[PDB]
Amino acid sequence: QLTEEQIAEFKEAFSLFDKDGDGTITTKELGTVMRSLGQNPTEAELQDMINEVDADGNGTIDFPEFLTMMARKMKDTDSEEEIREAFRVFDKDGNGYISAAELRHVMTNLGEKLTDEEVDEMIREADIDGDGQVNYEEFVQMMT
Amino acid sequence: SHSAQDFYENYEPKEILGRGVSSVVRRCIHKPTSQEYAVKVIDVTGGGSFSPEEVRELREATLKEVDILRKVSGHPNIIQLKDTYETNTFFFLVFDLMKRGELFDYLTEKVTLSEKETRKIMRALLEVICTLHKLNIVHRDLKPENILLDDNMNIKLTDFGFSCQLEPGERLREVCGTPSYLAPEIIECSMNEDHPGYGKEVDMWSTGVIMYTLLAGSPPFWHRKQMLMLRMIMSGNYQFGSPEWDDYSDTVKDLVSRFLVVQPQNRYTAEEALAHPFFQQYLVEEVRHFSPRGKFKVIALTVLASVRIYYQYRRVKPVTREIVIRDPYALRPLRRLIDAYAFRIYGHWVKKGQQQNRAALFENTPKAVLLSLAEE
Amino acid sequence: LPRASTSKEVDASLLSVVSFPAFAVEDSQLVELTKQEIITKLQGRYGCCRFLRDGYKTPKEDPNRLYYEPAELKLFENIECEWPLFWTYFILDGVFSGNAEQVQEYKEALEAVLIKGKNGVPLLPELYSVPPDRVDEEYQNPHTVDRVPMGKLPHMWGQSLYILGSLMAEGFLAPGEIDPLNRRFSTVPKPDVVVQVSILAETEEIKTILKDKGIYVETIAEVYPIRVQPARILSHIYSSLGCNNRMKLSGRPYRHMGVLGTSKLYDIRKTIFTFTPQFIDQQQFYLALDNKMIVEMLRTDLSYLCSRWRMTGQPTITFPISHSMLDEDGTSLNSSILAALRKMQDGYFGGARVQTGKLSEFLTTSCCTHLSFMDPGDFKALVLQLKETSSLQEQADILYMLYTMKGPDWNTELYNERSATVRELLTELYGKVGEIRHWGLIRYISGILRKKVEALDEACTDLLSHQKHLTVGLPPEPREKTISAPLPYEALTQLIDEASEGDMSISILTQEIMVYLAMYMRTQPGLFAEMFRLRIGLIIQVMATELAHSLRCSAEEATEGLMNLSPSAMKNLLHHILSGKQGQWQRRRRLDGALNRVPVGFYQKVWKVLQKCHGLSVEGFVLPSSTTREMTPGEIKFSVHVESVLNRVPQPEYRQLLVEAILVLTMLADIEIHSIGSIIAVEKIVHIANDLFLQEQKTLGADDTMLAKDPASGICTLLYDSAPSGRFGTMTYLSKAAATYVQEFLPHSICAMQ
Repeated sequence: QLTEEQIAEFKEAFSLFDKDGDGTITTKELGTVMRSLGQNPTEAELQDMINEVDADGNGTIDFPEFLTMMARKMKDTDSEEEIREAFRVFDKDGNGYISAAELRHVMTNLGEKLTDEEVDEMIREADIDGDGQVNYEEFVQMMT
Repeated sequence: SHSAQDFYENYEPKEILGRGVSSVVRRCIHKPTSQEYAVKVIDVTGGGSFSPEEVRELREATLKEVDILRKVSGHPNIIQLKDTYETNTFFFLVFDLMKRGELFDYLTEKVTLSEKETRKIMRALLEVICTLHKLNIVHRDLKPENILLDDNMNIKLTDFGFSCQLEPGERLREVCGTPSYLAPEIIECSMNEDHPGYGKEVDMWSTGVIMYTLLAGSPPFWHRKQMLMLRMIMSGNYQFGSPEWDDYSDTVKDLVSRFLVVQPQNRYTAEEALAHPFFQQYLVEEVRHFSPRGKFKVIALTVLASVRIYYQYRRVKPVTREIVIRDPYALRPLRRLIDAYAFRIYGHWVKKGQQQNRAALFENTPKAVLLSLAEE
Repeated sequence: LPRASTSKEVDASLLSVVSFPAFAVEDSQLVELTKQEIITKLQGRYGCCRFLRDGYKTPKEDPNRLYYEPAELKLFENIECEWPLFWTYFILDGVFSGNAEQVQEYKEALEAVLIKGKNGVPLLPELYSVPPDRVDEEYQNPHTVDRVPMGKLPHMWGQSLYILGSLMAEGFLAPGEIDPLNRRFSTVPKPDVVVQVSILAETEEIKTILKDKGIYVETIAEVYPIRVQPARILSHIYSSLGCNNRMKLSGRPYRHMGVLGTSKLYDIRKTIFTFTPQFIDQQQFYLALDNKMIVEMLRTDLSYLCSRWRMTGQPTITFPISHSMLDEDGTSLNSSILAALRKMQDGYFGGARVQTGKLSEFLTTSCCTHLSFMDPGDFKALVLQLKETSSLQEQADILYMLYTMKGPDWNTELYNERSATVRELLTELYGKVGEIRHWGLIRYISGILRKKVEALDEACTDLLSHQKHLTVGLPPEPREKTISAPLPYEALTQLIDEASEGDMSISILTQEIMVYLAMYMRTQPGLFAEMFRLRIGLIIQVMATELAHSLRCSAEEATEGLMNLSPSAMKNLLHHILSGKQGQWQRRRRLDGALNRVPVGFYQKVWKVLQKCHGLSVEGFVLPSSTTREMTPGEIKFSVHVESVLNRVPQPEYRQLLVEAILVLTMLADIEIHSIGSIIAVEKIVHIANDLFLQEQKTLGADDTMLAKDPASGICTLLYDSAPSGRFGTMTYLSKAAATYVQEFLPHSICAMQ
């Protein structure tokens, strides 16, 4: 079953994906978001993924499709693969560790406007052992 | 109940549009405005073969139907009674002309439907059911054959011949309708007279059954023998096919399980069903505030989705003609083409009644010596 | 209307019917449809073509010779020359009713293709011929190469039509002068008509019975100025119109009447006459003995009169109530008759408004026709045995034997004072047969007297007009026939008698089933889809088999039950089996193979597959791929050849499985993009699929009893019982076998993508 807080988080995420409020992911916005992280697949690849996600050939993504995609239970192995890729996205520097500067760079790249006090506060609240660092177990347990 | 002269000089019948057990629907025009309509002519005498008690009870039934449909009129998704004419031998009931047929031919032609139209039809049906229950009126006759489709995919309920008012504190003990759509409470009324009664739960069960048959393509419960079908329904052990629903979301399946509950009290209502995340949607809002943990969770979810989209795209397999040599049923396009071709070859043996049904075409059972064990 | 005939998709001559001369068309939507179709299909550059694939006046064909050899593969494609006559029809058609801009456009188009001769006057060429050298270019670029005038061109027809069109356009003459009869208003709708029906009682007892239930009628007497007679005397009267002795003219030949002619009143020598409808005649056939059909034909005939009624004045129908319309005890009318009476009371019966009354009131308002041309200017032992014996059975047997042996017209001398002929005794037996309602020998005696149903040719031509092929007789060839063209009444009767041979009752049953189809296709012309050829004999055997299965009796008992059914029962069972509504699946497959209900787009898929293969061999017989270029899917010959190739096998289950396998070949051919370049054996694919199914079932662990073998098939019965679709259906096995066979004759590479 699902809860109101997770509904709000999913809605905020979907709004973050769509830079310009239109009600659709759209190929161009998906492309720019995907190039922001540093990936450059081709145009045909973009339409192919759009067709795979959508149930028809309209070429558009709405809120119910994203809700269906995010609510899937990926078993185990695919879960470690996905979290490893996400970590590598956050672990651009070859250290295996997440710092405040790295998270600041990531959020600036994704298009978020915050202050250094905000990143310091959130990295302090998220952290447990108090070394200013998040490990694999902490990352995997906080995922939800 | 005006004189037949008014109907004769006001409406002019046209070619036949359909036929029934004892009534035929014809097209008519309104002379002042030239607006098309559909008229249902009911022969209360039944061609003179009816004993007069039968004529009297048919007249009483149609009068009850007209005076119960009078109150419900007003809802956009319900049939509109435009004019009524009564004679000693015929009843002329004028409704709106729809355009095309009801759900049976559409589902037969399209084999199976997708979730996009399913969401809309389920939402409209839930709204209609909630409105009907608010008015303290029951129907007990949701079948796919009583829902008509317009050119813009609009549905409205019809055929209220079994609808009746329910006084609060009462418990009906009557049995009617197709056995495949009969809820366990009605059948329990059949065997045992000590059971108190039933209510809107049969409506929820019918909604679940029609949702199941539109999604899977076959009724959840069906067998060549009525007694074994009734025992099948009583057991309440509906199962999910393995190579059939491997491409559907978990939320829809959860809703499937939630609609079909043996216990009447645990069955979900229309209001509870409407609040499910399956129907969740957003238009605009800017009051999203939370703790920094919320920001980290949302950014992690965004990154996870962006990563997972590419991997989900990569999970496609090629045509694998060698796999086609081994097993073609695994591939979805092969299954859909085989199904559609089988339907078009054998498309005129699917009609009304329990004798012939859509489930008789599919054979997922492993035909073998295990067919010897059927029942006691 | 949409097609000129059964062989031509379209002929441009349909314009004349739907233009200035002889306006005969309704539902103008069809008019615009056919105009758009002819414009989009037959329009050219300097003219239009009569029809596709005509070789008249062509640089090929050896014009010195006639009787075209069957080699019109591509020698008459896209080189149909031209015909500006249809163009000059368009200007008149446009200028007639309300169109002016199209008139200007067509005039401008036609002025460019004109030729100026002596004295500088307009001249219309017949046609423009393609140059003999620029022929290959036209095959790739149709309607691009210029043409040259060739042939006779003092064409007075088109020239006169163009002159009349120009004169009409100049405004000197009005459109109302060319046609004083006002034929331009055929598209004006007519709202409806009101039908008048009068009810009369034959005797006083019937009048009393009707008055008992509240129906006020009047007897045959008391209306002395008005007389009522059947319609055959009216036909004998009409058989004298336009008769001349000096010029050896015999007048109008005898024919049956429709109900449209008997409705209107008549005047003969200052006297009023009314004629009953022709369907209440019990002296012709026995279908009028059933009340249900009486009601049904009343309903259809009232609907028919209410539909058109293109005459002035209200109709008038007389429905006398007969003695046969009473119940068994003869003291009350049947329930159906009383229901029908109450139904045309209150002014609504069938699909029309019916008003009842008396002939006195209808006299002042009813169409009347004044008629002027009728104005004056040991066999004795057998006979004794017949006389002494009883029972209708032996009666029929002895009468038939005497008639066949020595008594076609010989007097039996049974009664010493009156000469009793065999025919007289046979026709007297009808009176006793009709009272008992025994459908066990009435057809038997009718076969002896060889009664013929009227309007049979009308039913046959209505059957043929639906792009349909008829076939009389049980299998097999050559006694089976094929009625592909309409035939005269005598020729039709002789042909059906020859087909039925000496079984006599087969002719009557064929006539009855033909008449049943005859009134059925008009009401519901939707169940005849998925069918291309009907056989009366095959339907009869299917009827007998179905009745035997229902009653679980022998074939003889099934036939006896079938021949004893009331005609309403035959109509009901025919409708049931036409609708289509182990032991379940096999029965349905057998029915389908018997009725060979091939899918709607079957021939198109077969043609597409034949386009990419050398042929389809079926047990020796081969269908060469060269057939695809000499023929088109739309025409009939390909369907005939395909059915003939598929009909070599006698077993219906075989033909159905062959259809399934060739269709799975059709679907599987689309995925791959290659040319097989080899002939395909469908039987081998079926055997491979069967072997795979048997191997899988043996692998599962099934005992040998269920994997049975048919006595003459080599195919397991469980395969027949198996449903087509599903994860264990026959479709998967057929697809696997077809894919394996395709791989067997493939250059080690599939390369399938979709």
